[PDB]
Amino acid sequence: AAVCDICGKGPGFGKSVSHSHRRTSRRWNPNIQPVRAVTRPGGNKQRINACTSCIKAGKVSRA
Amino acid sequence: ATITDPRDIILAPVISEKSYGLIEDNVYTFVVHPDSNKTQIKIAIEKIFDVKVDSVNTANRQGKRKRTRTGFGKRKSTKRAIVKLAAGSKPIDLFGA
Amino acid sequence: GTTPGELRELTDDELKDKLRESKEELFNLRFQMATGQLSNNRRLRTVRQEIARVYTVLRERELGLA
RNA sequence: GCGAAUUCGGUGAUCCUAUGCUGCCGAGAAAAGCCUCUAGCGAGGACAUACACGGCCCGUACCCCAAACCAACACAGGUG
RNA sequence: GAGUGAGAAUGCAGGCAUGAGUAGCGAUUAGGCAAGUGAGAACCUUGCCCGCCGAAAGACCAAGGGUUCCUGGGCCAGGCCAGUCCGCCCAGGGUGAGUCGGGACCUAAGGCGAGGCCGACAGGCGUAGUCGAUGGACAACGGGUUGAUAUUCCCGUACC
RNA sequence: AGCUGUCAACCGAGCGUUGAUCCGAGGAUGUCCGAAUGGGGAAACCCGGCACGAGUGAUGUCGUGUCACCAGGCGCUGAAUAUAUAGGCGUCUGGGGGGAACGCGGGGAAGUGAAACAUCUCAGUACCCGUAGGAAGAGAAAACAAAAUGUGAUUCCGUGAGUAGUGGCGAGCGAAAGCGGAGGAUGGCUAAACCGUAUGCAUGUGAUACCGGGUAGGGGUUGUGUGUGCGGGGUUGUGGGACCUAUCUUUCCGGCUCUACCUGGCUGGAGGGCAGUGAGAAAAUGUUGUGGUUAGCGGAAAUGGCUUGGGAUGGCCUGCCGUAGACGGUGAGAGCCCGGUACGUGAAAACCCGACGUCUGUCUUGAUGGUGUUCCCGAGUAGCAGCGGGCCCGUGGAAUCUGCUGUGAAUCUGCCGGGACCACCCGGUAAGCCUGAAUACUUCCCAGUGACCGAUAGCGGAUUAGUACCGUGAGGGAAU
Ligand SMILES: [Mg+2]
Ligand SMILES: [Mg+2]
Ligand SMILES: [Mg+2]
Ligand SMILES: [Mg+2]
Ligand SMILES: [Mg+2]
Ligand SMILES: [Mg+2]
Ligand SMILES: [Mg+2]
Ligand SMILES: [Mg+2]
Ligand SMILES: [Mg+2]
Ligand SMILES: [Mg+2]
Ligand SMILES: [Mg+2]
Ligand SMILES: [Mg+2]
Ligand SMILES: [Mg+2]
Ligand SMILES: [Mg+2]
Ligand SMILES: [Mg+2]
Ligand SMILES: [Mg+2]
Ligand SMILES: [Mg+2]
Ligand SMILES: [Mg+2]
Ligand SMILES: [Mg+2]
Ligand SMILES: [Mg+2]
Ligand SMILES: [Mg+2]
Ligand SMILES: [Mg+2]
Ligand SMILES: [Mg+2]
Ligand SMILES: [Mg+2]
Ligand SMILES: [Mg+2]
Ligand SMILES: [Mg+2]
Ligand SMILES: [Mg+2]
Ligand SMILES: [Mg+2]
Ligand SMILES: [Mg+2]
Ligand SMILES: [Mg+2]
Ligand SMILES: [Mg+2]
Ligand SMILES: [Mg+2]
Ligand SMILES: [Mg+2]
Ligand SMILES: [Mg+2]
Ligand SMILES: [Mg+2]
Ligand SMILES: [Mg+2]
Ligand SMILES: [Mg+2]
Ligand SMILES: [Mg+2]
Ligand SMILES: [Mg+2]
Ligand SMILES: [Mg+2]
Ligand SMILES: [Mg+2]
Ligand SMILES: [Mg+2]
Ligand SMILES: [Mg+2]
Ligand SMILES: [Mg+2]
Ligand SMILES: [Mg+2]
Ligand SMILES: [Mg+2]
Ligand SMILES: [Mg+2]
Ligand SMILES: [Mg+2]
Ligand SMILES: [Mg+2]
Ligand SMILES: [Mg+2]
Ligand SMILES: [Mg+2]
Ligand SMILES: [Mg+2]
Ligand SMILES: [Zn+2]
Repeated sequence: AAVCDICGKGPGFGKSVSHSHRRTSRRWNPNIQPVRAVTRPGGNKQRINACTSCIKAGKVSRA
Repeated sequence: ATITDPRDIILAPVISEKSYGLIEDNVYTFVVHPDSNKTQIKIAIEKIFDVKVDSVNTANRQGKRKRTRTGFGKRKSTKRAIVKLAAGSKPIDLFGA
Repeated sequence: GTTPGELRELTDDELKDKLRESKEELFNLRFQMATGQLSNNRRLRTVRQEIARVYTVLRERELGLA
């Protein structure tokens, strides 16, 4: 759920920073959404995990 | 090339007091290749010696462990075949009697 | 007792005959040594090498090297 | 090597009939095997008797309530 | 130019004192005599007695061990003494199955797990499967014989 | 000219001047386990299918091949279900595991320091994950610089400097420009505008179309949108290129483009250049080099005297060689006794480095102006915002670089950098790719060295050493 199946977009790693400046490890996960994508006009759908960026760019399509 | 021969299975005769006592009963003991089985040995013995084999019995024997200054060593394990010849068959002349 | 030169002169089937002959001779020698009536121990080594020679020659003829 | 008699009773199982029976509530494996049913194979096939044959691989010695196993010991412990 | 000087760190390794020829020599049964062997005998062998265990300290297995088993030899290590003896040392020998106990038959818990789903990576689970006896199915009994194996070899009679 | 490895002899047998043992190179064989891969399994042991062959009276049995899974080509088939697709068959090509260090990209401690401790430090260390290569990464300016008529890809070394700075301004941390060097390639190829062609998806039966005039014929849908692939064209910052449109110069022969005539194309084949296995296209294949590596062989000169001694290689005294007086050995300090040394010499084969050919590419019309509110110049990109990471820089006035989440442009008057930001100048031309050398390391192999150790030292290991032994196991681990 943190890896896109089209572009390979993975999570980033970094730090959450407290007011007292305590640095704790955390992830920045990609916003990936389940999409029932198609392959040809009017065809069978297949569930894939696509990031919102790919959906916005039209790299996945629906019917 | 591989040219299989029955004699490849049958390595040596067993020479011992028990073995001679069995030869008196027309029963001969051979050391055989560890992988061999009773049927293979029966076929091989009857082909080599041109004799009817009644039954073949087998037994595995673990090698003895011997001490040395260098430490413990182990002799080879072997497989023996007690071969009974059919009644009415010519005795085998190769055990040395 | 037989050299590679002489072995290369025999036909394929004559080599296979010689191989059986040598295996029978080795079998007899092993029994004679277990009975302890074999004087010339060295015949075992020589017969075994003769078998190895015949195999080598046969394999060379299959691989087209002869 | 030769080799007698070998009957009758009594007692009696924690073993067998018994995967039985009777009672109870906590309500007591699976699969192969075997039997049967068709589907589907089928021109050859079933049964019986006689004779001749095949029947593989691993374990098999010895200790095993012990100085041979677990215990540093030829150890008052432990072992189904 | 220095791995350059030890008496001590409850310092480290090896050798060896003191305690001391002292404590022990591991149950709750117990040994004795005659004869033998031998350089040597309380302990080894044989005979005759005595004593102890006898739901065991008898008999047969699984697990585990691995030649400790049998025959011949040995006796400077080992055995809490000695030793001619040994479960110790050395050489040779010894374990025979269609029916016994397993596999080639079957599954249980559980394990692994084609694809698969999940998970940044590492991986986590699991379907079809495939393994996995402590259980299910499946044909042999009595006698004799070796120094050492025997429902295995042999004899008699069976069964799949 | 002696051999049958060694601890290690002893016995018992044999080979060798018809060349053994031994040394180098290339082949053959290579049980079982192990990624382990026919199936199974407690690694090295249990059980098979299929094909061919062997063996049985037949069953049993025995050889030799072949049979895991996944990914990607190619072929067949196309469920629910119509189009189809998922999937299922068949077949070819790969991957899997291991390795001491060095590389790159990710994840990422704590003891500790701060004489407490949380920011900070330790430290992007230890460890871990994914992947390499013989090296890797980086690399051809959306760079620096500061008005100097500057430098000109990257990497690495020395400086700049314990400086500018940074920092509970505590403990600490800590650049870059510039300058001096190593290396030589200030290296190459692509995307678009616009032509040509193939073909997917829409249309159309009429205009269109058929290179373009001026035409003259003809042919009749060959058309017309839009997408994709493959050839031309285009590779740039003084902006460049396409499109136009003057000028001057140009190998030969075709062939084509409906018919000639001009005239554009495009495409063969001859002359000629210019490159090549490399980054700049790929795979081959001959000849040749006292070029190299993997065995070796030769190689000068004292049996010298006397003395000591078991032994001379000691002492004393003579002579000799030296392109050789390295270092060992030999009964005690040996250039002249031995292995050698200086110096020379040698390779059938295999491998490696060349050169030369074949062979493969590629090119062959270029120069020269003008012209323009014409087209193109790498988009979910840049920019911006939120939360982080990293930079000397700990959020700071915080630029530059970078992850995730939103939002989201312009094609040269464009856009991005010159430490907030704006203006003006200067530099550069992002969102495509490739790239040798200078640098890092040594499991292993060869030749050497030491004011290194010399048996409690040196490796844990001079002795069966990762052995004995200890531990269920990871692991620990001697002594001689
Ligand atoms: Mg990070
Ligand atoms: Mg911290
Ligand atoms: Mg073979
Ligand atoms: Mg039998
Ligand atoms: Mg058996
Ligand atoms: Mg022994
Ligand atoms: Mg009677
Ligand atoms: Mg027994
Ligand atoms: Mg014990
Ligand atoms: Mg005890
Ligand atoms: Mg010192
Ligand atoms: Mg001292
Ligand atoms: Mg001391
Ligand atoms: Mg004392
Ligand atoms: Mg006292
Ligand atoms: Mg006292
Ligand atoms: Mg006392
Ligand atoms: Mg006692
Ligand atoms: Mg006496
Ligand atoms: Mg006593
Ligand atoms: Mg009593
Ligand atoms: Mg005994
Ligand atoms: Mg004994
Ligand atoms: Mg004795
Ligand atoms: Mg003794
Ligand atoms: Mg004693
Ligand atoms: Mg299960
Ligand atoms: Mg699983
Ligand atoms: Mg899988
Ligand atoms: Mg099973
Ligand atoms: Mg069971
Ligand atoms: Mg017994
Ligand atoms: Mg396998
Ligand atoms: Mg498996
Ligand atoms: Mg369909
Ligand atoms: Mg790998
Ligand atoms: Mg502190
Ligand atoms: Mg402190
Ligand atoms: Mg590179
Ligand atoms: Mg400062
Ligand atoms: Mg193009
Ligand atoms: Mg400029
Ligand atoms: Mg002298
Ligand atoms: Mg010298
Ligand atoms: Mg650009
Ligand atoms: Mg930061
Ligand atoms: Mg700026
Ligand atoms: Mg690159
Ligand atoms: Mg010493
Ligand atoms: Mg040492
Ligand atoms: Mg422990
Ligand atoms: Mg152990
Ligand atoms: Zn995506």
